Amino acid sequence: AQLKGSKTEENLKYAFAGESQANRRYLYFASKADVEGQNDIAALFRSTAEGATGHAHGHLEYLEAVGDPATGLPFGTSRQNLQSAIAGETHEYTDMYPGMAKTARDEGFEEIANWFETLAKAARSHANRYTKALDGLVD
Amino acid sequence: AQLKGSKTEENLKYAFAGESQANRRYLYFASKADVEGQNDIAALFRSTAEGATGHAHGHLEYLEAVGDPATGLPFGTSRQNLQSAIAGETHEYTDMYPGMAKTARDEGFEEIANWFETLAKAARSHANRYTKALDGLVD
Repeated sequence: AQLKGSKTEENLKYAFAGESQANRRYLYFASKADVEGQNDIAALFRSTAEGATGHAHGHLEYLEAVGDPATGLPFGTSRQNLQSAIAGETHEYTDMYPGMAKTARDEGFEEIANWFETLAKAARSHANRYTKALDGLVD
Repeated sequence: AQLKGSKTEENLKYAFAGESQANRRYLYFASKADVEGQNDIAALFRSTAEGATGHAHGHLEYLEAVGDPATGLPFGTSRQNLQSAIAGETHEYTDMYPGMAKTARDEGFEEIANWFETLAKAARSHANRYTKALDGLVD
Protein backbone atom coordinates (compact mmCIF):
# COMPACT_ATOMS: atom_id res chain seq x y z
CA ALA A 1 0.00 0.00 0.00
CA GLN A 2 2.75 2.45 0.97
CA LEU A 3 4.31 1.91 -2.46
CA LYS A 4 1.35 3.34 -4.39
CA GLY A 5 2.02 6.79 -5.82
CA SER A 6 5.72 6.74 -4.93
CA LYS A 7 8.67 7.47 -7.16
CA THR A 8 9.81 3.93 -6.36
CA GLU A 9 6.66 2.52 -7.99
CA GLU A 10 7.54 4.45 -11.15
CA ASN A 11 11.13 3.20 -10.99
CA LEU A 12 9.95 -0.39 -10.61
CA LYS A 13 7.79 0.03 -13.72
CA TYR A 14 10.67 1.51 -15.69
CA ALA A 15 13.09 -1.19 -14.52
CA PHE A 16 10.52 -3.87 -15.33
CA ALA A 17 10.27 -2.48 -18.87
CA GLY A 18 14.05 -2.39 -19.22
CA GLU A 19 14.64 -5.91 -17.93
CA SER A 20 11.79 -7.24 -20.08
CA GLN A 21 13.43 -5.68 -23.13
CA ALA A 22 16.84 -6.97 -22.06
CA ASN A 23 15.62 -10.56 -22.18
CA ARG A 24 14.11 -10.02 -25.63
CA ARG A 25 17.22 -8.21 -26.88
CA TYR A 26 19.61 -10.82 -25.52
CA LEU A 27 17.58 -13.63 -27.08
CA TYR A 28 17.67 -11.75 -30.38
CA PHE A 29 21.43 -11.36 -30.10
CA ALA A 30 21.71 -15.08 -29.32
CA SER A 31 19.74 -15.95 -32.46
CA LYS A 32 22.11 -13.79 -34.54
CA ALA A 33 25.11 -15.52 -32.96
CA ASP A 34 23.52 -18.89 -33.81
CA VAL A 35 23.51 -18.09 -37.52
CA GLU A 36 27.06 -16.72 -37.34
CA GLY A 37 28.23 -19.92 -35.65
CA GLN A 38 29.25 -17.95 -32.55
CA ASN A 39 27.99 -20.66 -30.24
CA ASP A 40 29.79 -19.49 -27.09
CA ILE A 41 28.46 -15.95 -27.58
CA ALA A 42 24.95 -17.30 -28.12
CA ALA A 43 25.14 -19.27 -24.87
CA LEU A 44 26.36 -16.20 -22.98
CA PHE A 45 23.45 -14.10 -24.26
CA ARG A 46 21.01 -16.85 -23.32
CA SER A 47 22.48 -17.10 -19.81
CA THR A 48 22.32 -13.34 -19.30
CA ALA A 49 18.77 -13.34 -20.69
CA GLU A 50 17.77 -15.79 -17.97
CA GLY A 51 19.20 -13.37 -15.44
CA ALA A 52 17.04 -10.62 -16.92
CA THR A 53 14.02 -12.91 -16.52
CA GLY A 54 14.71 -13.16 -12.80
CA HIS A 55 15.17 -9.40 -12.50
CA ALA A 56 11.89 -8.68 -14.27
CA HIS A 57 10.14 -11.31 -12.15
CA GLY A 58 11.33 -9.57 -9.00
CA HIS A 59 10.23 -6.14 -10.23
CA LEU A 60 6.78 -7.51 -11.06
CA GLU A 61 6.50 -9.19 -7.64
CA TYR A 62 7.04 -5.83 -5.95
CA LEU A 63 4.51 -4.27 -8.34
CA GLU A 64 1.81 -6.77 -7.37
CA ALA A 65 1.15 -4.39 -4.47
CA VAL A 66 0.15 -1.56 -6.83
CA GLY A 67 -0.97 -2.90 -10.22
CA ASP A 68 0.04 -4.26 -13.59
CA PRO A 69 2.58 -1.92 -15.25
CA ALA A 70 0.80 -2.23 -18.61
CA THR A 71 -2.78 -1.48 -17.53
CA GLY A 72 -2.79 -0.19 -13.94
CA LEU A 73 -5.23 -3.00 -13.07
CA PRO A 74 -4.74 -5.40 -10.15
CA PHE A 75 -3.00 -8.68 -10.86
CA GLY A 76 -2.51 -11.93 -8.99
CA THR A 77 -5.38 -14.35 -9.47
CA SER A 78 -6.18 -15.72 -12.91
CA ARG A 79 -9.38 -13.68 -12.86
CA GLN A 80 -7.42 -10.47 -12.31
CA ASN A 81 -4.68 -11.52 -14.72
CA LEU A 82 -7.14 -12.30 -17.52
CA GLN A 83 -8.95 -9.00 -16.95
CA SER A 84 -5.65 -7.15 -17.21
CA ALA A 85 -4.50 -9.10 -20.28
CA ILE A 86 -7.83 -8.35 -21.99
CA ALA A 87 -7.41 -4.63 -21.28
CA GLY A 88 -3.86 -4.65 -22.62
CA GLU A 89 -4.68 -6.61 -25.77
CA THR A 90 -7.73 -4.43 -26.39
CA HIS A 91 -5.58 -1.30 -26.13
CA GLU A 92 -3.13 -2.81 -28.62
CA TYR A 93 -5.75 -3.69 -31.22
CA THR A 94 -8.04 -0.68 -30.80
CA ASP A 95 -5.57 2.17 -30.42
CA MET A 96 -1.84 1.38 -30.37
CA TYR A 97 -1.20 -0.76 -33.43
CA PRO A 98 -3.75 1.03 -35.69
CA GLY A 99 -2.28 4.36 -34.63
CA MET A 100 1.22 3.14 -35.40
CA ALA A 101 0.07 1.76 -38.77
CA LYS A 102 -1.48 5.11 -39.76
CA THR A 103 1.70 7.00 -38.92
CA ALA A 104 3.86 4.42 -40.71
CA ARG A 105 1.71 4.88 -43.80
CA ASP A 106 1.82 8.68 -43.41
CA GLU A 107 5.63 8.49 -43.34
CA GLY A 108 5.88 6.16 -46.34
CA PHE A 109 6.64 2.84 -44.61
CA GLU A 110 4.03 0.59 -46.20
CA GLU A 111 5.53 -2.75 -45.13
CA ILE A 112 5.86 -1.57 -41.52
CA ALA A 113 2.27 -0.31 -41.60
CA ASN A 114 1.11 -3.74 -42.78
CA TRP A 115 3.19 -5.31 -39.98
CA PHE A 116 1.46 -3.14 -37.38
CA GLU A 117 -1.91 -4.09 -38.88
CA THR A 118 -0.95 -7.76 -38.62
CA LEU A 119 -0.18 -7.22 -34.95
CA ALA A 120 -3.51 -5.46 -34.42
CA LYS A 121 -5.21 -8.56 -35.81
CA ALA A 122 -3.14 -10.74 -33.48
CA ALA A 123 -4.07 -8.61 -30.47
CA ARG A 124 -7.76 -8.86 -31.34
CA SER A 125 -7.48 -12.65 -31.53
CA HIS A 126 -5.63 -12.78 -28.21
CA ALA A 127 -8.14 -10.48 -26.52
CA ASN A 128 -10.97 -12.72 -27.68
CA ARG A 129 -9.25 -15.87 -26.42
CA TYR A 130 -8.64 -14.28 -23.04
CA THR A 131 -12.26 -13.10 -22.90
CA LYS A 132 -13.46 -16.64 -23.57
CA ALA A 133 -11.14 -18.03 -20.89
CA LEU A 134 -12.39 -15.45 -18.39
CA ASP A 135 -16.01 -16.25 -19.22
CA GLY A 136 -15.38 -19.91 -18.46
CA LEU A 137 -13.52 -19.27 -15.20
CA VAL A 138 -15.40 -20.31 -12.05
CA ASP A 139 -13.56 -19.33 -8.88
CA ALA B 1 11.30 7.78 -46.48
CA GLN B 2 14.20 7.43 -44.04
CA LEU B 3 13.40 5.30 -41.00
CA LYS B 4 16.11 6.92 -38.88
CA GLY B 5 14.60 9.83 -36.97
CA SER B 6 11.02 9.07 -38.00
CA LYS B 7 8.01 8.79 -35.73
CA THR B 8 7.79 5.18 -36.92
CA GLU B 9 11.24 4.41 -35.51
CA GLU B 10 10.06 5.65 -32.14
CA ASN B 11 6.84 3.64 -32.45
CA LEU B 12 8.80 0.46 -33.23
CA LYS B 13 10.84 1.04 -30.08
CA TYR B 14 7.68 1.61 -28.05
CA ALA B 15 5.91 -1.41 -29.52
CA PHE B 16 9.02 -3.48 -28.79
CA ALA B 17 8.90 -2.35 -25.15
CA GLY B 18 5.24 -3.34 -24.91
CA GLU B 19 5.65 -6.74 -26.53
CA SER B 20 8.70 -7.43 -24.37
CA GLN B 21 6.72 -6.67 -21.22
CA ALA B 22 3.77 -8.69 -22.51
CA ASN B 23 5.88 -11.83 -22.67
CA ARG B 24 7.23 -11.30 -19.14
CA ARG B 25 3.78 -10.51 -17.73
CA TYR B 26 2.13 -13.46 -19.47
CA LEU B 27 4.72 -15.92 -18.20
CA TYR B 28 4.16 -14.56 -14.69
CA PHE B 29 0.40 -14.97 -15.10
CA ALA B 30 0.91 -18.49 -16.46
CA SER B 31 2.78 -19.47 -13.29
CA LYS B 32 -0.07 -18.10 -11.16
CA ALA B 33 -2.49 -20.22 -13.18
CA ASP B 34 -0.27 -23.29 -12.65
CA VAL B 35 -0.57 -22.89 -8.88
CA GLU B 36 -4.35 -22.54 -9.14
CA GLY B 37 -4.62 -25.67 -11.28
CA GLN B 38 -5.97 -23.62 -14.19
CA ASN B 39 -3.97 -25.59 -16.74
CA ASP B 40 -5.65 -24.24 -19.85
CA ILE B 41 -5.36 -20.60 -18.80
CA ALA B 42 -1.69 -21.28 -18.05
CA ALA B 43 -1.20 -22.74 -21.52
CA LEU B 44 -3.07 -19.82 -23.07
CA PHE B 45 -0.81 -17.32 -21.33
CA ARG B 46 2.23 -19.27 -22.52
CA SER B 47 0.95 -19.49 -26.10
CA THR B 48 0.21 -15.77 -26.18
CA ALA B 49 3.63 -15.08 -24.63
CA GLU B 50 5.22 -17.04 -27.47
CA GLY B 51 3.34 -14.84 -29.92
CA ALA B 52 4.73 -11.81 -28.11
CA THR B 53 8.24 -13.18 -28.61
CA GLY B 54 7.62 -13.27 -32.36
CA HIS B 55 6.25 -9.73 -32.33
CA ALA B 56 9.29 -8.48 -30.45
CA HIS B 57 11.60 -10.31 -32.86
CA GLY B 58 9.87 -8.70 -35.83
CA HIS B 59 10.13 -5.23 -34.31
CA LEU B 60 13.86 -5.71 -33.69
CA GLU B 61 14.41 -6.85 -37.28
CA TYR B 62 13.13 -3.48 -38.48
CA LEU B 63 15.28 -1.65 -35.94
CA GLU B 64 18.64 -3.28 -36.76
CA ALA B 65 19.92 -0.48 -38.99
CA VAL B 66 18.54 2.42 -36.94
CA GLY B 67 19.58 1.35 -33.46
CA ASP B 68 19.04 -0.84 -30.43
CA PRO B 69 16.00 0.41 -28.43
CA ALA B 70 18.06 0.33 -25.22
CA THR B 71 21.16 2.19 -26.41
CA GLY B 72 20.65 3.75 -29.85
CA LEU B 73 23.67 1.81 -31.11
CA PRO B 74 23.69 -0.26 -34.31
CA PHE B 75 23.13 -3.97 -33.82
CA GLY B 76 23.14 -7.19 -35.80
CA THR B 77 26.58 -8.75 -35.67
CA SER B 78 27.91 -10.31 -32.48
CA ARG B 79 30.50 -7.53 -32.18
CA GLN B 80 27.80 -4.86 -32.48
CA ASN B 81 25.51 -6.78 -30.13
CA LEU B 82 28.17 -7.16 -27.46
CA GLN B 83 29.09 -3.48 -27.72
CA SER B 84 25.46 -2.49 -27.30
CA ALA B 85 24.90 -4.92 -24.41
CA ILE B 86 27.99 -3.56 -22.63
CA ALA B 87 26.75 0.01 -23.06
CA GLY B 88 23.31 -0.84 -21.70
CA GLU B 89 24.58 -2.81 -18.73
CA THR B 90 27.10 -0.07 -17.94
CA HIS B 91 24.32 2.52 -17.84
CA GLU B 92 22.35 0.25 -15.48
CA TYR B 93 25.21 -0.15 -13.00
CA THR B 94 26.63 3.37 -13.12
CA ASP B 95 23.37 5.34 -13.31
CA MET B 96 19.99 3.65 -13.38
CA TYR B 97 20.00 1.12 -10.56
CA PRO B 98 22.06 3.24 -8.12
CA GLY B 99 19.68 6.14 -8.70
CA MET B 100 16.64 3.94 -8.15
CA ALA B 101 18.24 2.54 -5.00
CA LYS B 102 18.85 6.04 -3.63
CA THR B 103 15.24 7.05 -4.28
CA ALA B 104 13.84 3.87 -2.75
CA ARG B 105 15.98 4.38 0.35
CA ASP B 106 14.93 8.04 0.63
CA GLU B 107 11.26 6.99 0.40
CA GLY B 108 11.77 4.36 3.10
CA PHE B 109 11.53 1.21 0.95
CA GLU B 110 14.73 -0.27 2.31
CA GLU B 111 14.27 -3.80 0.99
CA ILE B 112 13.51 -2.45 -2.47
CA ALA B 113 16.57 -0.18 -2.25
CA ASN B 114 18.67 -3.28 -1.54
CA TRP B 115 17.01 -5.04 -4.48
CA PHE B 116 18.04 -2.23 -6.83
CA GLU B 117 21.56 -2.32 -5.35
CA THR B 118 21.73 -6.07 -5.98
CA LEU B 119 20.72 -5.46 -9.59
CA ALA B 120 23.38 -2.75 -9.99
CA LYS B 121 25.97 -5.34 -8.96
CA ALA B 122 24.42 -7.86 -11.35
CA ALA B 123 24.61 -5.35 -14.23
CA ARG B 124 28.28 -4.72 -13.44
CA SER B 125 28.89 -8.47 -13.60
CA HIS B 126 26.98 -8.69 -16.90
CA ALA B 127 28.99 -5.83 -18.37
CA ASN B 128 32.24 -7.48 -17.28
CA ARG B 129 31.30 -10.84 -18.80
CA TYR B 130 30.26 -9.22 -22.06
CA THR B 131 33.49 -7.21 -22.13
CA LYS B 132 35.56 -10.38 -21.71
CA ALA B 133 33.54 -12.00 -24.50
CA LEU B 134 34.09 -9.01 -26.80
CA ASP B 135 37.80 -8.87 -25.93
CA GLY B 136 38.24 -12.47 -27.10
CA LEU B 137 35.72 -12.48 -29.96
CA VAL B 138 36.86 -14.13 -33.21
CA ASP B 139 35.11 -12.38 -36.11
